[PDB]
Amino acid sequence: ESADLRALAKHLYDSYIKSFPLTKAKARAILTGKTTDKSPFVIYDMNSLMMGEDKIKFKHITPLQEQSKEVAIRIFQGCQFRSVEAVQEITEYAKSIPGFVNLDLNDQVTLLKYGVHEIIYTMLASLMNKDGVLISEGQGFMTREFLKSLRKPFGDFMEPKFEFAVKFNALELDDSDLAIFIAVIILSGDRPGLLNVKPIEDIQDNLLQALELQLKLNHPESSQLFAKLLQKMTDLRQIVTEHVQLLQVIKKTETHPLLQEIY
Amino acid sequence: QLNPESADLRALAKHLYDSYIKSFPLTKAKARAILTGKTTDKSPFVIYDMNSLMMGEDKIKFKHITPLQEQSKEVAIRIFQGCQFRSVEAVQEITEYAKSIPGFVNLDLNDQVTLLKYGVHEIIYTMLASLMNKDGVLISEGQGFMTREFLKSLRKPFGDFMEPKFEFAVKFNALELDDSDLAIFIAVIILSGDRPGLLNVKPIEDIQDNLLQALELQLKLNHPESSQLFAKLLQKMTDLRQIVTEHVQLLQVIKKTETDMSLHPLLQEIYKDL
Ligand SMILES: *C(/C=C\C/C=C\C/C=C\CCCC(=O)O)=C\C(=O)CCCCC
Ligand SMILES: *C(/C=C\C/C=C\C/C=C\CCCC(=O)O)=C\C(=O)CCCCC
Repeated sequence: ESADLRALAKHLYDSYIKSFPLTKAKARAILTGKTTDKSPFVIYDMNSLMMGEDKIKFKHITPLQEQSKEVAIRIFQGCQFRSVEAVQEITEYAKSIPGFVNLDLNDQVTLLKYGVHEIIYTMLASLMNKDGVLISEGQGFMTREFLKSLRKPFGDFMEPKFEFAVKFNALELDDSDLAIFIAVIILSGDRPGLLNVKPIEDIQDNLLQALELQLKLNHPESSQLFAKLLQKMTDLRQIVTEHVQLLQVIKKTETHPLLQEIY
Repeated sequence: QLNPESADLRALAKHLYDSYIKSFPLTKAKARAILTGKTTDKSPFVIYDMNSLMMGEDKIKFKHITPLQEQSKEVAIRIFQGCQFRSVEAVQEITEYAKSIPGFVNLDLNDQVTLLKYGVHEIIYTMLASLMNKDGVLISEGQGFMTREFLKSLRKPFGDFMEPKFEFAVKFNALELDDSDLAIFIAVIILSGDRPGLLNVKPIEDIQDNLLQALELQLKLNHPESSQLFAKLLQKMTDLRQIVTEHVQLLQVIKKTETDMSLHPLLQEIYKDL
């Protein structure tokens, strides 16, 4: 079956690329410099952001003129809108995972409900380095020091991620690897309220086998990578529950009803 | 078949399984024999209520596991006090165990302490699974058995300390692990590398890297028909962190509701900044 574990890896990879525009391969090229030629607009401070508004014109999120006056908030609000796009990108990838659409409908919903955050932060790592994060289709780059530079909880929000991203990218995984890995996270059998755990585990098991092989063939060198990677799943839960803490803590900062409802 | 390389990992597994038995009086194998009734001499006194509770000291010898205290208006607290001191003991044991882990004492003195600082709880709840079943847990070295229900009816705060534990025991006990698997597993947990403060990480990782190898071989060798038990086992680590944290949160409250309740210094030197 070690040609069945290599077919499923490929399919996932091929789907991973068909559902996600900005890839680890890409994002990584940008960040550094390596043959690209069109540098990103660096948001490093106030005039940077405001100029970034009509440059990368990330006025997809920025509009809804009932803001503009509250930097820290228009930024976090930005992540909101962005994360929502990702979620649709994730759902689509989900349906690519063999067996996923065959499960009970409620379970797919539940699996996705409890997995997006973990999947968002994992990929968010591909788009950041020790000094900053890539924004809007990788057009820009929002420095890291500028994010702490935000007042209330708005400067503790991203910093945790940075610490995670650092440990995560240290694994030096690529898109081939992350595709399968993302699949594993989704097929989590301990999501509360599931209905039929057996099918899901059977799938995650097939995924775990595929992910192990992927790691061996792709990183003969790196020992027990498989293990080190599964362990990071712990860091995601924490990063997440924690992130979801501020979401509450930060309900004390005056912040259309349609839009709220869209989130 | 068996090769040079793999042979090194077998000696390692056997070395640790051997240190583990020598550091823990109540192995899982014994706990199970006690629990699954395969005995007429290993039967524990069951506690599911105050009367049973009262009878308890009147059977399951209690040299005051809940030291210095003829009593205390609350059983819930008297229990808590026992539970506390017991943990104090498990730390001591886990500690004797650690020292025997190849390379562990050869590390920076401070790191050794940070590994233990965080490793203790995670390890304590793993071992605590061994003493449980959906219905309760063993106490006093297997001599007694306190039901899940009793514990769950204790009182406002305290009636919330064990549930999360039973929660994990049921799922974890499902992997069907035995003492020899747990010894290597308990060893991996200690040799993390991402513990808050670890001055020198790398060396800690070369050790773990190896323990994982032992665990991987051990598991396959001991569960041939158990698909990805290795990975399924590693994921359970994420379950442990939550238990731990859920616990700390828990203590904190107690520290205000009951200003008369004391905590072991050692136990506090763990929690302080967790
Ligand atoms: C946003 C905060 C958390 C993560 C939310 C969304 C990230 C979404 C997708 C990751 C990339 C997936 C891919 O490459 O396809 C942090 C920010 O990025 C800052 C938002 C700034 C917007 C103005
Ligand atoms: C402690 C959980 C239960 C303790 C129950 C009753 C305590 C009363 C007497 C104990 C007798 C001594 C003995 O049990 O040997 C849960 C924890 O917080 C972690 C403890 C882990 C135990 C290994």
